[PDB]
Amino acid sequence: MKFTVEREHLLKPLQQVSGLPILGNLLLQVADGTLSLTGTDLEMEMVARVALVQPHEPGATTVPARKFFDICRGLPEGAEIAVQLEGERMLVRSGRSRFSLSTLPAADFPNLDDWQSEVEFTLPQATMKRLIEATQFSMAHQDVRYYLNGMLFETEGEELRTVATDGHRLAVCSMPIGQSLPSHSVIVPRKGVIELMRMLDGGDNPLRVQIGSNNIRAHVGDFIFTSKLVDGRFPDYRRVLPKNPDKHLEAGCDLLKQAFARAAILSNEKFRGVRLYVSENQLKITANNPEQEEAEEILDVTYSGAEMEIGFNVSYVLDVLNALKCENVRMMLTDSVSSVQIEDAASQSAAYVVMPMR
Amino acid sequence: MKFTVEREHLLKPLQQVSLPILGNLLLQVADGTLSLTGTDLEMEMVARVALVQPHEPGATTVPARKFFDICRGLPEGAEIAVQLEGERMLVRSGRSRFSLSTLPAADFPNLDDWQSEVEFTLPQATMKRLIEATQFSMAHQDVRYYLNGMLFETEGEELRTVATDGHRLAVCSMPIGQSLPSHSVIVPRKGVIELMRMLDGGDNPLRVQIGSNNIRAHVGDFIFTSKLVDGRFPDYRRVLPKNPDKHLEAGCDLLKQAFARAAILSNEKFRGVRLYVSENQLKITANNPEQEEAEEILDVTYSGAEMEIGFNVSYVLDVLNALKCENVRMMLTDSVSSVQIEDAASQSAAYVVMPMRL
Amino acid sequence: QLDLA
Ligand SMILES: [Ca+2]
Ligand SMILES: [Ca+2]
Ligand SMILES: [Cl-]
Repeated sequence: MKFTVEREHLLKPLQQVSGLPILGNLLLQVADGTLSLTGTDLEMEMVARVALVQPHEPGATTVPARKFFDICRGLPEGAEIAVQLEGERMLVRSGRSRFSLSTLPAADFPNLDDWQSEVEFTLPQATMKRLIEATQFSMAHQDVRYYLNGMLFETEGEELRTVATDGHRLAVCSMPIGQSLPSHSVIVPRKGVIELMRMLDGGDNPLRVQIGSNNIRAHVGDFIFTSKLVDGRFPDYRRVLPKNPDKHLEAGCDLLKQAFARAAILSNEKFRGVRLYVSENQLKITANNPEQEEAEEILDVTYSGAEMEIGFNVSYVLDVLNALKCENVRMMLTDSVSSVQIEDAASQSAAYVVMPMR
Repeated sequence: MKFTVEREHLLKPLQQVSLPILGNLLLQVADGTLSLTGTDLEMEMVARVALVQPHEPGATTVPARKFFDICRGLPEGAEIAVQLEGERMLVRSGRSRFSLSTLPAADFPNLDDWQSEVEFTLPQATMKRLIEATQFSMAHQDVRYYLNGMLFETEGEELRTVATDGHRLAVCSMPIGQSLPSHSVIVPRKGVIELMRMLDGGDNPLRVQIGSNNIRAHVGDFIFTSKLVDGRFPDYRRVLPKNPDKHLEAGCDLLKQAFARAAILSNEKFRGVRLYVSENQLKITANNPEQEEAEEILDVTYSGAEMEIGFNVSYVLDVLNALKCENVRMMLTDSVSSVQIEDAASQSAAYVVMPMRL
Repeated sequence: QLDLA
């Protein structure tokens, strides 16, 4: 196995694939004028393909991922990196820098089982980025309800939808992708969502997604990501949307966020409770803690509806406001023991639902 | 106690000055001035703020982080009105109101009074240079308690800092334009850090006052005081190699990047790398217990006899990262002697690294 | 905190 490639063509691919001892290695394969790099944890797999425009020789091996990445990253801008297999070592040469890395056999590298694609669609990279970033923060953190630790990906009509929830708060985001899709839902584990997000470079290259009965695959440029799915019965976001909200509040997002952030300082450190008092064109936020300390914020808002008092975990509210990168926010309420819906005043593409504290 | 002050006039003082009362800041309004003090019993920072607006005298203590977080969380330009009320400190700005728990000013610890025995003034940038050049070589939590800090030595017209962890050493010397008595003291590492961050890169002179067991540094509106480490520091002069007659000179960054790549395949615990020096050439090698190997060859300036030497590459990299200059000189003797490293253009900072037999 | 429902 031999190849010689410029550093700039190796870096990004190594980065992408690098994020049983053999699981700490990358599989390198030279075949048909292409270098393939694969990384896996048994649950998911990233593969990059690199065209070889210089002389090269076929073969495969496996080398330490971090060490190989760190060597290439440490080399200077515009370096050429020559690689060849010698005995049980992989030699790397650039300029007058030389390295000999340990290897494990390519035949020992684990392969995910083959599976069949049941649903396929394409979408812009920016649509996937929007879908994930809109909801990722609402996924559970190591909940014993495993399905809550991942992200629901749902197809309905011509829309792709993400849903994330931890049993207390929920995020949902739907985007049109211009293709007739089957009605279908799968749960992607948290590590899969992180990787799916990482492979979005920020360019013209559109995403091709393939879903099987137990797997999902995403193709972007010269990268292929594959993950297992999660089994379990994911919550239905439709249940938890305020059915016919009679109370509507509109306020500046940043103003609201800064007031919640200040009030949070004097909230219970563990329970994070704040109280909202809504009245005509006014919101008051209060917080107090076991040390008897007290915060009060009063803000001008646009509010029609009856006066009411409602409690929330201020962290959940702040998370939503930080996720809403916008000028004005709309909140839709029912009563003090029911969920609140929070949205961008200018877009209905994402919705956030937070259940109150008694 | 009452004062109204602009947010921005409180933030840097609060930043600098940051038993439960050790989590509080002492606030005093007297003679047109707000004073703020924080302490950990070993050291103390006092910050003074001019009070242009109406105010009333008195004193209290308030939780540092909460008060800081509230002030920081208020909008830019905000006027912050403070007053005492019962066992509470009231903070008001705009339509934001906060009631913080206080602890009595009379319970706030004082450092014992002491007499100044040696004093000098120097530019802030000079003290910043002295500390920055050596700080990284102080010990952390070593049983040899006198190494957990920095020697400050006065001799002739120069102030010198020395730091060592018993393995590697840094020394920096600067003229300060005053004739000084011969004296030296050990400043605790936490004190070095706080002194360092008190220096704002400005035109205010720094006045230093040294007592038998204490040190005080004052710059503009800030006064720092600390206990000294009551112990015997090792003599740096004994560590420096004698008349090293083999000077290698090289680009700092090129040398650093060559060591950084080679370090990847060095022993993770002991980090030994070998140097082979020859006419205008350096070769660096590294290997680890898995028998992986790195080699770097680069052009340098060198006309001495050929020789080999080993060094801890982490220590060498710490020095090169601290130097941040264009060219470095490595002053060599032989395989069984230490090396002294300096900026090729200045003898003001020097670093000693012991030899390794690999 | 109430469970989301
Ligand atoms: Ca070699
Ligand atoms: Ca209800
Ligand atoms: Cl939606």
